[PDB]
Amino acid sequence: MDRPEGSEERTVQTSNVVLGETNIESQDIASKEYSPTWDRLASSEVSDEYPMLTDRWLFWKSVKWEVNDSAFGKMLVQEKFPQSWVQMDVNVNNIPRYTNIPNFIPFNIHQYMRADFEVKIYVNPNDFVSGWLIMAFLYQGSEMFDYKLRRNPAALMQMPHVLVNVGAANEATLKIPYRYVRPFMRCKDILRTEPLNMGVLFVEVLIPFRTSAASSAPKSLDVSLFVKMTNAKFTGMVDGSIALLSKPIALP
Amino acid sequence: DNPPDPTPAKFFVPIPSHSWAHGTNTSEPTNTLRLDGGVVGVGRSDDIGTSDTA
Repeated sequence: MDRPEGSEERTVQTSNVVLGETNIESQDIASKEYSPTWDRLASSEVSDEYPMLTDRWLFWKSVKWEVNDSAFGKMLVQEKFPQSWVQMDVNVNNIPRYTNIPNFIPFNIHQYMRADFEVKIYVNPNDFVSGWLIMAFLYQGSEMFDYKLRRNPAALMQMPHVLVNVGAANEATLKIPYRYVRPFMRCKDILRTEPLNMGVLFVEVLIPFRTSAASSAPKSLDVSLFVKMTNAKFTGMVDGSIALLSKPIALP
Repeated sequence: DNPPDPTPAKFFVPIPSHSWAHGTNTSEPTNTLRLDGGVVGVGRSDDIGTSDTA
């Protein structure tokens, strides 16, 4: 801090959201970015795009991690993705609903979709705590015959990931191009596969979080996650109530 | 006409199969299970990158 206000912050505006970032990010891309071409072969109806709705960034979770519980490779986030982000809004019975959130409003009226994602993670420690986090993404990880051996952070160091150093307190951005076994994903439970299950997003604890022995120091720290879609195309307009959502299955 | 073809008969050494070791820089005679016959491969685009194995 040398100015009256601390310093010059940097701004990342998309649609009507604006995200301040004071540090140099840490970026990676889960595979090569491309322009979809065979997706026109799958559906005769025009694919609808909602750039004002879906391009917008969205706050997803806040996960709390404490000094007393940081192993090596303790999972803060282990989620089917985008399934967990899109179905984040639950009613009293924990049944998701695509109606409230304006990014997810088109998932309500369509059957199939396709889009690229960008997950961005934020940690705001003070200067005197030191740790380290890894956030990696595994394409259709849940369907893999050994999915539960790949959760060690030694395995995540290989799949596309970002690192968040808590001593430096940087941002991190993980771009995820759409890749899947079929040119679209289902938005609801139809034709009886889970909806919108493209992979698994992990957040592990690469180096455990450490603070000073002083009593008033923070023993905890927050992690926040923002997500946004990019080339989102929806197809197959139906009624909102023609299909149902059931409460999601969790990973082991 | 049915002219005779007296050209000598060549030698040839029978073996049960092709090379088990070769992986590159060659052709492989094989019986493909296709309706088509010919050098044929599955289609691609940018949706499907090239092989990443380098």
